[PDB]
Amino acid sequence: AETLDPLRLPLQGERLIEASAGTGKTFTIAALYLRLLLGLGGSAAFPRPLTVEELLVVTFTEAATAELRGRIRSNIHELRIACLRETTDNPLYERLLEEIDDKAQAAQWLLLAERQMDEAAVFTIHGFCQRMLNLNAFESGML
Amino acid sequence: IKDPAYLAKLLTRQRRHSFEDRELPLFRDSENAGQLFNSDGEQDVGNPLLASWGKLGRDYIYLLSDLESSQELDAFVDVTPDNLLHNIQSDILELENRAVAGVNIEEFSRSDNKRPLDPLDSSI
Amino acid sequence: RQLAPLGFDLMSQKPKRGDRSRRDDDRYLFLEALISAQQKLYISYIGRSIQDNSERFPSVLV
Amino acid sequence: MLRVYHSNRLDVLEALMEFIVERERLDDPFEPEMILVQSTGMAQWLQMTLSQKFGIAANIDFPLPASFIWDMFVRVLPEIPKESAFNKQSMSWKLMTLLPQLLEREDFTLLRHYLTDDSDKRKLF
Amino acid sequence: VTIHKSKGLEYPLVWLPFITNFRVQEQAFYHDRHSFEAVLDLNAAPESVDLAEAERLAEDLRLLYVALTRSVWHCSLGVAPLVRRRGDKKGDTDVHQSALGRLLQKGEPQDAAGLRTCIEALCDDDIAWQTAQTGDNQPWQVNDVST
Amino acid sequence: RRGELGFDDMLSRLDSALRSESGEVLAAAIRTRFPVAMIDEFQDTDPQQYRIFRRIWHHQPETALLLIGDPKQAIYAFRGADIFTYMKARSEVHAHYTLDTNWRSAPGMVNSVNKLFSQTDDAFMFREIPFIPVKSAGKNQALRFVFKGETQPAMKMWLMEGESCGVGDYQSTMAQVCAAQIRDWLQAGQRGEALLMNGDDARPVRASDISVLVRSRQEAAQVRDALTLLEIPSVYLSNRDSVFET
Amino acid sequence: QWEPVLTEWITAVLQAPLNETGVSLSQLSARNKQVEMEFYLPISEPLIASQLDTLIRQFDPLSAGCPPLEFMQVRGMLKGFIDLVFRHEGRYYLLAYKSNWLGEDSSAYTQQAMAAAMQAHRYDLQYQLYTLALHRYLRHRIADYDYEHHFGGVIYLFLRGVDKEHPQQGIYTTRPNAGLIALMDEMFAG
Repeated sequence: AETLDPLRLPLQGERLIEASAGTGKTFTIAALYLRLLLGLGGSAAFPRPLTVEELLVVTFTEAATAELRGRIRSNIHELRIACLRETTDNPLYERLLEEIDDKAQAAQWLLLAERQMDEAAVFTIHGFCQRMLNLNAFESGML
Repeated sequence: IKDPAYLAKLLTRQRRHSFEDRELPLFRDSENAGQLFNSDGEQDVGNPLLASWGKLGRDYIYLLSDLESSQELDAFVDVTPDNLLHNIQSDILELENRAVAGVNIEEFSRSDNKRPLDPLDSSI
Repeated sequence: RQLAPLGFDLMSQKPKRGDRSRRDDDRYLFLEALISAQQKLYISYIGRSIQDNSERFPSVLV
Repeated sequence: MLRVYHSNRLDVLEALMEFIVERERLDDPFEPEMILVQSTGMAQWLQMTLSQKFGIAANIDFPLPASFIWDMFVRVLPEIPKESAFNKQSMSWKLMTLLPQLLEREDFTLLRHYLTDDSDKRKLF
Repeated sequence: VTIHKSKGLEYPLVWLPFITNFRVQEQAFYHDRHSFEAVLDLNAAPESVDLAEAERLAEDLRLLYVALTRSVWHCSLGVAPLVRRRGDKKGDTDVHQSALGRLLQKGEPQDAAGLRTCIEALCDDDIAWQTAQTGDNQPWQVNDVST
Repeated sequence: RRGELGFDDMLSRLDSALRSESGEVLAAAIRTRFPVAMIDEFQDTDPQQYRIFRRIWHHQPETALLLIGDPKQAIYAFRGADIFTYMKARSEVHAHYTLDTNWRSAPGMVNSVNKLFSQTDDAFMFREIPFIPVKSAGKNQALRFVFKGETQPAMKMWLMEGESCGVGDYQSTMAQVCAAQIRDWLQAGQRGEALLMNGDDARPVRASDISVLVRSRQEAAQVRDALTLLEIPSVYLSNRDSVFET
Repeated sequence: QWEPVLTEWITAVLQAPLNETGVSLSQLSARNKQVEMEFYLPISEPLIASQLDTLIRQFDPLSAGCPPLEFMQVRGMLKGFIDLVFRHEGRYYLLAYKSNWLGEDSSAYTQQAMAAAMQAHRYDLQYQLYTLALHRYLRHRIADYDYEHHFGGVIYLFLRGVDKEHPQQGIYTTRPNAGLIALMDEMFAG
């Protein structure tokens, strides 16, 4: 096994994260969501930045999805404030601000993410399956 | 906006008052009207609630400005900012940004630069 | 309210100015309710669940 | 002349409508006054404000925009049928007949895997 | 709060009185160690029963790890030489068949004195043990206030 | 015939759609819909769900798959989850990452967990589930539950004395011992003796801090009956009984 | 089976004129007619039944009997749906329809029976409010308006009482005294 850094994770292929009991898993999902929104990592980064309607988060419990949506919304607002102020009180947010060279475009992307957080693609397992069945109903053959 | 050739056509149009018969410009600063609109065609609205909530209003005022023989008269009663709801309506109507982000340390340390809210104000 | 698209409609793929959408309609209804309030505005929501006292988050507009 | 009156609240627009009515009066006594509304409740509120302003709110029609558009279609263009041939249920009953005729076509090959597998005319409807 | 309902929560002081209680699975429904697919054995073969009991013991160890890692300040455990077998004194106890005794007795069958020495072996500043004393003095004090 | 659907029926219909030949193109439509996936709680994964996630995001470029989970928390085997699906997923993928720091508990509890579960090798008895010693938080290094005298340790294994005991007698004796410890903590908390201390900050132990972790409903009722005898009210958060049966 | 009798009954109703000069319904063009006119009448004073019924009985001759109705003080709006308003030779007229008529089968629906039906069903207040609404509408719409010059009367049509040989049976023409309308407008205004 290897240690996991939230700002050095390669977002290519399949990765298996083993979050132990009591660890900040809900914080790590929000950090990876901000990494996917801003497109950070350098060589281990995503090829292109994605929007809120292209990031898929799958969690079984519905209250867990609501809590994760609220926490990701709060992380988006806090990173937008820290990017507009160029300072923060958190070390992971400090490294996130140090990784980016531009400040205005990232703040505009975080503002668009805060405005499009209502249309976030954070559903459950059965909810995502029902949405994929109702979306492409011709290839699946459903009512 | 659509084109810079459409921006001058919009700048030539003005709104005269219905009762007072005085013409008023469409923008706050006509010289900086090109700096407000981006190259893609989207205006950076200072009010964040109007920018995030009124996209249907954006499309409707765009299609109303797209009309040729339209006659636009403005009758706007100004709201005196005394309450919190009146402060919000004045910030929406006057098209200004009162959300203090605190870009520097002087804006972040001092806190009396915002608007005072009375504790007996039960508006919102 | 977020309304799921039909999946094979051409208006959802290419949006125009005069296109009906439930999300933008509700976000403009909230703005019209904020503007239409003259004296007092009373916004109430479910912040805590009655079953297990779990924290419930409000809307993005609020 | 098309006139659009920008205002913040609806009371100023109601006062402007009152000024337009008191300024220019209708020549015909039985001519209706078309006031387009968003719903029935806004029409009732406009009737309440016109009764509170004028003292009488009578012979004022409040049509919906599609109803007013169809009324202008009837009044301006003659020899128009009262019900359209392109109704929603009418187009559904026509497409129930036209879609099995077009299953042999090459462009409908996405639907041939959707319809010809098992159908008691439920997926077709 | 049950163990499945305590996943993802947080509690300062946690008491686990029946963490040594275990149950033996009788039905033969297991998973293959090579193909990783569910195999249901309708016949009462002892190999499928043992391979299902191994998965049951792994599930009990996962339940023990879930229940232990929810305390913040203090957790208390109830350990006892529980014998699932109907024999009263056969010279051996079934704590090695449980999830708690598999970490204490290191997966080895022992006795009550062996279990006590295995408990007293791993004694640190954080891990301590005491005997279970049955006794009551007074229920509680209300300490009411004026209204 | 009725045109109805169920919760597992959505998984079954999606697996039957992706099992076909044209539905693979539908998976490409999913690759046109979301070219990324972050899947939380991967221990509670049905084999149909992992077959779907392998049908969509196995080895296609530009799309990322992030399976965030924990094999030590798979306790929903009665519901339909399976740890062997997680072991197959661990055998299929190549990279593995783990979190080092623990931010919830005191370092004494973290050291007790790392001491109890690392006695032997592969304490979870499966070869594909390894255990590693986690690290405690630096900001929560001063968490102490103090009694009237010395500092109380993290884990206190109350050993019931005797050679061999049954089930019901052991349950009754440990419930009485737990109720005695709860009433002692509540009696010492209201006088300023038992406290929770973070550095120099102190907090008295109320009734909402102590929680009993049981596994069944009968032993939960036993704990509630043994706790209501000592004038201590208790609630059952896991009570799923209907109000119409009372 | 009712249809060939229904069409000849409809043509017999339409052939019978209902006016003091003998004006039929076929002489009304599409611009002259106004069918189902809805009005909202405002009132700011508390509508007292005792102060209103005496003012009604002062001028209405049909209020000789008919003990007064009881209703609470209504401040706000009054809704109304007039059946037909039509103009003819420079004079406006109101027309309403009543069609229940369960208790009559012979030719006994004379003016006395129709007046007894008006007193029993209390249709005097409805036609008085209709005259007030039409007077206010013609005062607001038409400048330099006179109530005696423009208004002509109110016609009630009983559908089951119209006979081919009896032109008076079925129709009921009543005109106000032109003094109750101004006092009712002053009461409803404030």
